[PDB]
Amino acid sequence: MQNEEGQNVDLYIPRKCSATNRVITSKDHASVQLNVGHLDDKGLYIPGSFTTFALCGFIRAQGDADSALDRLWQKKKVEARQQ
Amino acid sequence: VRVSVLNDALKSMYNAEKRGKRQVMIRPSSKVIIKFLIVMQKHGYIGEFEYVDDHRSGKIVVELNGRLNKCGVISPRFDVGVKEIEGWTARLLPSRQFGYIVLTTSAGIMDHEEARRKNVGGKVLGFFY
Amino acid sequence: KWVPVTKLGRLVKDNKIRSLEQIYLHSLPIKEFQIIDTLIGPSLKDEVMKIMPVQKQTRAGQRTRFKAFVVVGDGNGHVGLGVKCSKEVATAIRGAIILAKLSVIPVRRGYWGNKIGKPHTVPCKVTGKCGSVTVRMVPAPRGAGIVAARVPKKVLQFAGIEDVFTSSRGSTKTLGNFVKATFDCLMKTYGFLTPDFWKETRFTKSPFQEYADILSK
Amino acid sequence: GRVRTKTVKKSSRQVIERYYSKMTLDFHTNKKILEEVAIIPSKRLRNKIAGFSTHLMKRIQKGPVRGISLKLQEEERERRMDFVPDESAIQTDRIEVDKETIDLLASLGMSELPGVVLK
Amino acid sequence: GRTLSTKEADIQMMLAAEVHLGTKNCDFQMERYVFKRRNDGIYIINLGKTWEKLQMAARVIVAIENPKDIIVQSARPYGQRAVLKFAQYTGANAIAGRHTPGTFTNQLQTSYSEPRLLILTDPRTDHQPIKEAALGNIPTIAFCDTDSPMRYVDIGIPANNKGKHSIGVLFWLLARMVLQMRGSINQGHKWDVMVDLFFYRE
Ligand SMILES: [Mg+2]
Repeated sequence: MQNEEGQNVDLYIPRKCSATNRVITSKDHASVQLNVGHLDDKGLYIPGSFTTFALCGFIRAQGDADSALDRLWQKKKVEARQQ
Repeated sequence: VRVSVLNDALKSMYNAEKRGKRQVMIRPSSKVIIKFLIVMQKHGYIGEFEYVDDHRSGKIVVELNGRLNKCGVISPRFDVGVKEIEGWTARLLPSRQFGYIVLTTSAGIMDHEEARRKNVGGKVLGFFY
Repeated sequence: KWVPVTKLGRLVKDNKIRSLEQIYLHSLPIKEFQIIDTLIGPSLKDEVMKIMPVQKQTRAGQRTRFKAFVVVGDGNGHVGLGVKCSKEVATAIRGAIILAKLSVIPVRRGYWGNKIGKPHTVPCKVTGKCGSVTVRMVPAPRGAGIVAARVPKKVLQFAGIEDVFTSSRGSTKTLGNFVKATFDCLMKTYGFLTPDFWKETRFTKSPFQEYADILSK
Repeated sequence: GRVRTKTVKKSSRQVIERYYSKMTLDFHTNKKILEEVAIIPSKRLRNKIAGFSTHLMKRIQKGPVRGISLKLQEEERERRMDFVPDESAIQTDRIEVDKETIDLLASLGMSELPGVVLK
Repeated sequence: GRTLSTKEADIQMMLAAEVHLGTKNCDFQMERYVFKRRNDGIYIINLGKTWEKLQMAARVIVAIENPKDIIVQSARPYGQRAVLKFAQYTGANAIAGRHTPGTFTNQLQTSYSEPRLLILTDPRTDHQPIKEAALGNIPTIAFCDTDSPMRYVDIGIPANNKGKHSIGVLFWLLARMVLQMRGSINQGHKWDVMVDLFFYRE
């Protein structure tokens, strides 16, 4: 949200679920954030480089977090040349 | 029996979006349904949808962005003049900054903002946001 | 003085975390009220809303305990609610103040129409429900004021909202449920996905990961 | 009945934990040791603690006792439990797999893995 | 000759350990990892997906700057030695046996912990740790059999988490993968650590 002038007005921008697109609220203590490390040509972890995924409590309580994260990681690894 | 195919389509999309599904199925298809979906897609509330031919009313598969809070039908289709749009939006939409009411006017099926722009009235079909 | 027992408390005492928005972003639980006192303590105000006696029947009569309802807020988008039951009124009020501090949440404020100046009302239509009490907030134009009962009006004032329309259904004379429904309605402000939030989220390191080395000792 | 209270049990457990080296299986020597290494307000309590400590030592000699953590027992268990056999108990030379696992491997393309044979 | 690749040898070891043998029932959220059902009724787990999930879990684990923020625990007796060895070699913390309720939520508890990651041998027997972690924004990794519940499981590794050999081999492979990603050991299927150190022993 912005003013007519163009100033940012919101207190903060909440994160969104990587799978459901839902807004992750401040009291959502079932939500998690995961970093998947990247590997070089020799299968060694490159420090500081990873793909970040966030899951809201709703999807994790449903048990669908595993498959959603698997699909998201597969797509992101295909895009990022991590194989 | 089936009375409003548009209601069934919108309710299926709403339930699927709440469940988090990436795709939903609409059966039977209709040109009113297609126009509603095109209005929704114009504003980024849905992805690509595909019509399936079966030598019958048809079928539609809709991609869901995850941006749809709620889409609904209004029944019966009340008469809405150009001056009643403000009241209808106040009744139905969460805010004046976003959200759309779909009307069927003699100029075609369109959202309420376009109806205000063209100064055309008609009948209310539904809403989405 | 204060000896933090949590990573968040250690970071807040070490000045690594300086704004409540940093904690709100990652949805981290807050289990020490000293965190809130350090972060937004100076601007916070408290108010006892109700002292409610409750009684448990026993073999030798009725055991009476008192329920304290406390509301805290900075009047600038932060508000918290605290409920505590204790044998003494003073102990209940202290516990309620602590719990209200521990439960402070961010409140999203938007514009009714034209977006000039600071936000004055709720961004959208929101509804809260506790027990049978349902509280609905509707955006209002500038100058409309807070159209609400005294309990919701106080809760909204502590949240910094300038004008809003409200409607309530159910047993609003159940003060606890009334205030809890108002609090739930206010919390739901930041959970509604609007088109202005359609932008892709760009994640940032969590405080436990950003300051992992410091917390390693 | 004669059921040792929490005080006696805790005192005996802690005393055995801290001074297992000097402990004996004789009640009188144990009570002398307790007099030396602990402050017990009452003689009766000292006697009860000494008796329960003797009972605990008798139990320990047989084997482990829950609630008592002796450094030598844990070290000996770790030493015995960190050993490995000469040959690993995983035979990759011959692997008996049903047909379904064979289709599994064929789908994986691993239809030539050495040691994989149908029943 | 024809030296096998790392994946080939890993899957051969998994087959030797019977990692691909599921139960007679399949959870609807574990079906994507099951290959097919045999005439007896035992579901056969796709070992390629198991290996890929092991690699994914190792990728997640390696990115944790401080290994002491990772907690791996096993409720069942068979996996206790495996989790102990995994913590010993990877450098994380291990909890073998019963899990004290409130360990993740009761900040005044002596055993209070704030792990950045949780590794569990079985979601069914480790239900309480998973439920508690659901209250503290803690990601979860678990070895899931065909009938394991997927609720509050972020990264499920489809494997037989009931046999001692299978559990030991799974934890040994995970430790080797993490160490290789860290760069502290050589790449490939070979690791100086003897796999049977992870097996439950009478
Ligand atoms: Mg018709």
